[PDB]
Amino acid sequence: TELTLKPGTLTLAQLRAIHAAPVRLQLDASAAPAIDASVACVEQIIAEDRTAYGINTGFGLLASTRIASHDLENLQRSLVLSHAAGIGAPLDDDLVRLIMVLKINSLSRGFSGIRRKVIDALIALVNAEVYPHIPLKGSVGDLAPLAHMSLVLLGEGKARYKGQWLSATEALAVAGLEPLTLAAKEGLALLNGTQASTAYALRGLFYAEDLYAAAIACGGLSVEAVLGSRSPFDARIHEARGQRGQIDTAACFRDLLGDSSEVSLSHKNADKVQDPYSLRCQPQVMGACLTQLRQAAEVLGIEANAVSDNPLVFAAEGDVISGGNFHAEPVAMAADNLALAIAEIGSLSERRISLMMDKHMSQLPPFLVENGGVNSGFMIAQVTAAALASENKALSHPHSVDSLPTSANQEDHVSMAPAAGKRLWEMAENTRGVLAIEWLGACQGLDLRKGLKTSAKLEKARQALRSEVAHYDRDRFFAPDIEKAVELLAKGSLTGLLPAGVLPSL
Amino acid sequence: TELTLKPGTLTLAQLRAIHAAPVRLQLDASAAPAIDASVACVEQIIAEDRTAYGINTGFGLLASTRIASHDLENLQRSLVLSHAAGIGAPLDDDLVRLIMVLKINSLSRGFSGIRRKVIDALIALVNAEVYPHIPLKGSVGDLAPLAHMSLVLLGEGKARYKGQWLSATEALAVAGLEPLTLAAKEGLALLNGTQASTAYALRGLFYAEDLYAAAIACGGLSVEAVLGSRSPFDARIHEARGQRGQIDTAACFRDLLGDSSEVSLSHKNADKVQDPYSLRCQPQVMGACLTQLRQAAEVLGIEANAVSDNPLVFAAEGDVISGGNFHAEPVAMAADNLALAIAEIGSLSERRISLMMDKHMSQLPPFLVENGGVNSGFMIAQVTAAALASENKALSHPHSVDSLPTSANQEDHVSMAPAAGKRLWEMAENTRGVLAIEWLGACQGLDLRKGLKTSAKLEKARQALRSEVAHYDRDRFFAPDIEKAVELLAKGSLTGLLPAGVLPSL
Amino acid sequence: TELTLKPGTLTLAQLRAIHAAPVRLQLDASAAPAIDASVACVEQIIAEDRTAYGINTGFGLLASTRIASHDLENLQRSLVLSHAAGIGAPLDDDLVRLIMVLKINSLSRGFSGIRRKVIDALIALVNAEVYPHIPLKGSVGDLAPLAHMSLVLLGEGKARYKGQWLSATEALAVAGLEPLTLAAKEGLALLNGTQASTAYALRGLFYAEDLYAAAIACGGLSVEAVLGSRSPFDARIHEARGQRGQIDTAACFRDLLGDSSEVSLSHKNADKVQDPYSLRCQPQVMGACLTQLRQAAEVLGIEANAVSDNPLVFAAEGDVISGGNFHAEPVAMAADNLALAIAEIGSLSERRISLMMDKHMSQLPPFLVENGGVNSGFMIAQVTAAALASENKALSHPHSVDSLPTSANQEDHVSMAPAAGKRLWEMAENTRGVLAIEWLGACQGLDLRKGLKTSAKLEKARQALRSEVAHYDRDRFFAPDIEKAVELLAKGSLTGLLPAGVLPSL
Amino acid sequence: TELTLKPGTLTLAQLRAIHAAPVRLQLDASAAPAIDASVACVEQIIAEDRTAYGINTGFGLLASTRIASHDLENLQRSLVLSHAAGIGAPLDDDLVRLIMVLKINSLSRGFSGIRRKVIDALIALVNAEVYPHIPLKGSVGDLAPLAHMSLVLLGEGKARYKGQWLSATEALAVAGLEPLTLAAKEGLALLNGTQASTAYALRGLFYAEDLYAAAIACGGLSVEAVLGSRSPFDARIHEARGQRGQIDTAACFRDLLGDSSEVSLSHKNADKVQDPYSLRCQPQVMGACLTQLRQAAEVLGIEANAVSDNPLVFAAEGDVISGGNFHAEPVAMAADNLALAIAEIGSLSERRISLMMDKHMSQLPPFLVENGGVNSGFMIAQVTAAALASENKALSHPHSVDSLPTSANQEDHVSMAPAAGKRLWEMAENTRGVLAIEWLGACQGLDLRKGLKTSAKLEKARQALRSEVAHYDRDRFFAPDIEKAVELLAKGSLTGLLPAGVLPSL
Repeated sequence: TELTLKPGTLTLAQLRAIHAAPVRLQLDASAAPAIDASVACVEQIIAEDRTAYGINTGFGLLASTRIASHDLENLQRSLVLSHAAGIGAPLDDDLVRLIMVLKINSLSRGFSGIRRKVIDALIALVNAEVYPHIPLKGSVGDLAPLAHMSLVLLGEGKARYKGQWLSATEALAVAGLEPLTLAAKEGLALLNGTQASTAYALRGLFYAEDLYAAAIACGGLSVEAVLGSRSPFDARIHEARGQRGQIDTAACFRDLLGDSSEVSLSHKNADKVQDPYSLRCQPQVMGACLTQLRQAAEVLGIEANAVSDNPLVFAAEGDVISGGNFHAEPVAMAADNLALAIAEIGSLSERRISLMMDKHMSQLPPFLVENGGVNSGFMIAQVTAAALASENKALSHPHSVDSLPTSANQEDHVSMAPAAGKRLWEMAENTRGVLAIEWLGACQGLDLRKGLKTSAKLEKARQALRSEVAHYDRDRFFAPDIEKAVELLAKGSLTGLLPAGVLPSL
Repeated sequence: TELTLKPGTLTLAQLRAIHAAPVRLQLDASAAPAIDASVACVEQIIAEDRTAYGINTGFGLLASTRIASHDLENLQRSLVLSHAAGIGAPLDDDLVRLIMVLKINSLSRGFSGIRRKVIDALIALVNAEVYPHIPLKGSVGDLAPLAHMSLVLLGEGKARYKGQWLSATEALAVAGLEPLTLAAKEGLALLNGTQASTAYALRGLFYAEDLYAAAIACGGLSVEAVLGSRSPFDARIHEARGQRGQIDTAACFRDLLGDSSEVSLSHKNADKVQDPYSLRCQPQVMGACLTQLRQAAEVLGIEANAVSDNPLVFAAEGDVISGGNFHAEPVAMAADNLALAIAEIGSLSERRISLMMDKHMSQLPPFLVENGGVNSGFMIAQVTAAALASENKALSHPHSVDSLPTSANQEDHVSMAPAAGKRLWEMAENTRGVLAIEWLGACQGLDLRKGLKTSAKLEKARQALRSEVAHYDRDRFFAPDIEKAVELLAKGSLTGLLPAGVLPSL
Repeated sequence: TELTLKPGTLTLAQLRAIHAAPVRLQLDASAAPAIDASVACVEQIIAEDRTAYGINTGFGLLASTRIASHDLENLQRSLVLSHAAGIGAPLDDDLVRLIMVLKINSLSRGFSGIRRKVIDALIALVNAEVYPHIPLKGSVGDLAPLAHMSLVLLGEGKARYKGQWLSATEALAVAGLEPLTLAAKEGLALLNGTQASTAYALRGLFYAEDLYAAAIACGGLSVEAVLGSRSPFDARIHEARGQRGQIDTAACFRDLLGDSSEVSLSHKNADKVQDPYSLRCQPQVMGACLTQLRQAAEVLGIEANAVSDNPLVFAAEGDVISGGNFHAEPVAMAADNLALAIAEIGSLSERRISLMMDKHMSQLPPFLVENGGVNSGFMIAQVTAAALASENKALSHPHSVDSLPTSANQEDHVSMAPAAGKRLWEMAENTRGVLAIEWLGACQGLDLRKGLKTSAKLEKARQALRSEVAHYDRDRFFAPDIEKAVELLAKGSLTGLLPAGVLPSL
Repeated sequence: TELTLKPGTLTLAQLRAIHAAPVRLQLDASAAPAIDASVACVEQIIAEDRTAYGINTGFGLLASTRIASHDLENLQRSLVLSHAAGIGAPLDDDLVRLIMVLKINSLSRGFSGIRRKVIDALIALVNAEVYPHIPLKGSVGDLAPLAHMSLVLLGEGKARYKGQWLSATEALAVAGLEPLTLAAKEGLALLNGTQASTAYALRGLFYAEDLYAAAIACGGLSVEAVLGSRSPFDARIHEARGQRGQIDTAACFRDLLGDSSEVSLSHKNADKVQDPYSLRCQPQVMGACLTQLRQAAEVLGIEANAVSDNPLVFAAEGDVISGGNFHAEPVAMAADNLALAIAEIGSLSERRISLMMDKHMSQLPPFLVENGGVNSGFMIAQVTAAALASENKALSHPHSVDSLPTSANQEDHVSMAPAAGKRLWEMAENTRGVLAIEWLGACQGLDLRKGLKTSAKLEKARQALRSEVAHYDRDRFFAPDIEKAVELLAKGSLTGLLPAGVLPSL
């Protein structure tokens, strides 16, 4: 890995890679002109004794007053310290890296007036695997989170290295840096932004994609377990509807299931009964989810590359303009859009689990266990799946419709983006456990169809679980199988089965 | 108006026209081949004594049993009668027409196996302005609504004509029809569909567009009232973010405000203070809303043209396949997506109203009235605006995450689309009243800037309200001005000001 | 009816009577002392040239300035006119009466400083059946609603009489009144209050009680239809839990079902299978609902008698104190508490309906119809019941957790009580339709148990529906039976069956 | 501590003690009769070869079949193992103890048929401070949680001791136990119950009480900081309303503030301006919260002592009856009721924080810092408070209105109680941080009133924070003060100030 960054061109695949593992990045040569021209425009401003809100002024009373250079540098440090008023648990290192890399990418577009050196410090922190402490709560949509992150560049706050908390000065030394002093506009350029919000929603995107991919394999498996039909996936149906999310989704089911399989060939007349909607309506429901997560990816993919601070410096014209790109509204809706998709992927999955337990519909023993008079089988695991799916209805309440006036009514409408994306992580754990249980149930039920095989990709799916979780013979401690199946899903065991070019970042 | 329908090609503008006023439609010649081939494929099935679920069978126990022709026609009538189990208030005629026209358009794509004659009956009901009674509630996403609608073709139920309820037989006679008898597959082809759901969400789309257009004019007016800046609308800002909803939105503000105006020219140094986010962040917030309503339009625009019944007939291959296009999931999410946009358009608008009341920020007398020691001015109208905006937070809870298993667990996952789109109408009345109050306040405040004028399009906006509502001199009954401003907005007084090609159906 | 009001002593039964039908009221003799002493304390204040916020001052700038008497009367009229800035549909006359009677009751406690004459005008409007126009929306918790109501006392606004809108002057003449002029403190005493909020929540209470009573009869009927057990209602179970709502609820089931019935006696060994939770858990679920509606009644019963305006006059000490009894917080929570109860009464009822449709559990034909291969029976009516129950989940989102700062941040936290209670009316229509459908289904299913009878009170329940809705023989238009059953429930057909002293206002 | 338990008599104070710290308990002598009579009734059943669902039968097919004794013991073990299908993070030891003690208390009422020995094993696990591993998720309202807990009695699963995970056999050895074998009915008696649900809601109760008590001190402090009035707390106001929550609340403010203080005495004419509702309406809002948490305590206080398993054994009559006390509905509503109270305590607190930042209302420097042109003071800490308060609106969506049919539709309506109470913990952290920030702000602002003191109890409140957090002189890292104030609140620093007999468990 050696990313050579052309600022404002990060793709969603690049973003998923960054979220997933360490990165080694360097600024492309072409980003230097604009970055340094932005600094020179700020320096010409101060050189000429001109005033510019957000560049060489103070705030509140002194908003149009040209604070002396002598203490315009101490203002930079006061902003960072006073703004780091975040609260709650620390962000994990992967999320701290994604935020750092997004701040670098926005600042490197050269519209923010910050020295190249300061951007290089964030890059060296990234390259050394030195991750500032960022608390989870605080932003209303990302001063607090970005200030905490910036504290390390001043030699304050603290940082994580090889899983341990180092002092900012040792942490900086790990990266081969020494405490920095900030210049005019650099405080606002590091503190104003939508990176924390975007990173949180991007994590939500990534999980929703992982869960989509897993649902198509789990769903394909359950279709087979209960001797369901392939007819509902026919392209002609989906083409007649015209929904693109749905067309692609059915195409995924077809790829994974194939025209037929040993199991399916074994049901002479498959047509005899209609499949219930948890199976038959998979392309329509999972299709709606696909569209939702695609609509959200497009907004989040652009946000990742956005110049989100304020005021902005347009050095080509000499203008410094105060706007509002820090308002993370589109990110908050993108996140509330993903909540719907994660919740519904989970709901459809719980209903497939419930059908598999029902002997009037499954064509399988009650609760998937032989000798059900004395064993309970999957009975309580289904209960667990219902618990998790239900939690997601309340969790899907939108955060994007709430706002409270802050900063004495000057900040009178805010996004609440951060709370929007963070709640997706928990929604994704909820749907992750539902899918885990479905995976186990479909595998158990196919197993009961003694000796028969499903398609080539679904068999790989059965084999990945069977490598860790044995067929359920008689009652035993059930927890540990669920745990093991959840962990497998979280590692991307089923992601690879989905065909290419379907999900935004894959 | 004489729409010559090429089935499956209705544009969103065509849909808005249909929702808005009466229509005169006829099938284009090119739609006859497929429509009649679909019937002939059904007739060949019955001719050859072959069985086909949903064509010549019964249900439940007889699902694979070839019910005798002799009573396969009485099954059509039993479906319609037993399925019309809707409840609540009657749909207004505009919505009944939109549903009728969508059913015609889907059936006319020729994949549903229904006689051309039956489609022509719906067209003659449309052309005569004869609107079946459809109750509001019942569908979980649209058997009930579509059955009630179809009752009139059998000479049952009732219909509205020139605002009066006529019996189905007189109503049919108004259209020059006589009670019809339905053939194999026609019951399911009229009853299975997503038209009620799509029509409800389309009404929601249309209102959200009307409110977007009104917010840009109201917002432009409030910017002027409080001597706000034009700087936040600069294209360079919005281009640096890259959000398309936001770019277009700022472009709309620029078009309406212009480079400057008499009022704005009168504030020598405008820059002195920063504008609060309710004004300055308008492109970012209203931009996020624009994207949301665009994402929703794309799904709803395709749904309008979708073949949504079941089973589907593919006469080119001779196949009749059972799928699930009746599952209105994508429509339910599209509607929950619009709820966010309507709510946030209202929230941003209430905050602009609150700023206008605040003498520390407005640069206008307290509560916009001269001699505020004895008059209360707009003080309680703001209260009313807060009431309405707040109602929208709860109203935006998603319906798309809920489902209940129906029909003995065969219909084990449903959309809840109908409840999703219907709640948007009330959300839109809530935001409509907020905007009305803002419009009044911005006009009142500009009025207090004695003799000065805003831009050419905003002045047209002031003049439309001033044609109905006088400047507020001293306290008087406040209700009636709000009423009059709401009605003006509902008639599209401000829609025309927005530039071309911005909103999906405009 | 001739209520002789002892102010602040209205019982919940008295409140239900007032909501239900016209009233003829008069002030008891004992309420004159305090009412007139309150006026005399205000008059002594003005007599002595003393200042008192809310009595003889102005507002805003003049808050501590003793506005001249000469125009302290014109201030009363300006408050009413400017405060009537309500919006939306008119309240129906029953709700207008409940509000009027609550305003009378609070003012008549003699702490508000308003003339006896003015209170008598509201009483004469009540006695003549002259109901001011009050718009639905506006209050954030009740200036707008109470101002609109008070407009008629000044000879402004409009009023309903014998179902027609009369001008305020004719309306006043119907009551034998002539336009009034208001004195110091009377504007605030009529406009400040929590009556609109309390009346709306009280309507919600009353409906939730009506639905509770109907659910116990419907539930008893469904127990019988599917040959369920009486064992779950045993007192010993409920006593061992200790929940009072649950004890009383089971006691209601026992009263209605009896020890046994002909139907139940016909199942030799009833014990063979366990009853599903929709039946067996009725005392626990309906019990939780009973407690919720009891907790809410206690807060609302006290609110009805509360002195809710501001400032308050304590004539015994000579003090006039500014407080905040107008904040309707407890009413907003009481209403969000009732939402839970109405929603869950509906949910449990939809699940009983779903069991009755399921031939594996009902011990009744599929979808309750004989010859189900060609008839659909209750299949779509269940669908309708699911629609309505689902709408209630979103509807139960609390309004009491939202607030927006109004009146330039002086009114910085409000209740949102009005939106809280109003949404209960729609929730109650939703659960009312669910119960209607259950009632029909239980009756249809018992009917299929040829010749057998249920207990004496449940048979009365079957007979009330059978007086309007015939047994379902073969498919027919289903709508009209639902309509007829809903109307019967709304008229209190089943209320009388419940035993005495169970529900708060009954 | 040596609790001598009289089963079914635990008070809410006793419950708070148990949640807070280790316990040493023993069964009172009087609980032996009923506990052993319950066992003897089960033993007589089996002795006589009689059948009894839930005592000596199997399930599913064998529900009325008298499974042989020889393997009716292996059925006990299969239930525990197969039922422990919980997921997510481990409960902390305090919550594991509260659940264990509630299971002991319900079983010890002697209606569940379980041997005394088995109850004594749970007591010895409690006395040794040996806490079974219980996963957080799984129950829909508490098989999973209670099974995981019971695994340790069989020598399976795992347990925590002195903060370390021990194997069940070592853990049992720590308590002086050896793996147990379960008898007829003991599996259901340990697994069926509402203890997990009740314990989770009780934790929520306890936190809401702690936050109530802290809000009254924080609120009293903020009243003083901004030179607010004591008039709104006058008893006469609250008595005239009649709301008990509100009366008690105002009585708490009076106790803490006193008739006056040095600070308050320093504002000659206090009356000059009205206090905003965040202060003046404290008794009405905090009063509504008090009532809510009292309504919830009463249901939860009874649930703690409830016999919640199934079937129940009534040895006095010889009857074993199947009911539904395991349905945790009342607990789910009690928890959704507490969500409203925690959210609104937070909202009112954020609005007091916002007033303190506003120089037009505070009578304190902008953002509570001297020399605000170059320092930001509390500006971003307020932002953090808004973030947390907003998160609570969505979090307050009710879980009690959701349900999904489990166990093949026999468990067709469930509570969702567990998700209801668990979300309160996070709501409480949100409001805990809001209050922390208010505490800091009120203290900072009082500090700016150079040399002056507030009342005797509020000064203790200032002194507890000042022992850990210094006055804010100039900008510095803000995070750490918030952290330190939150921790102080969580330790009950302010709880002791509230007067006696106000909150249910205090």
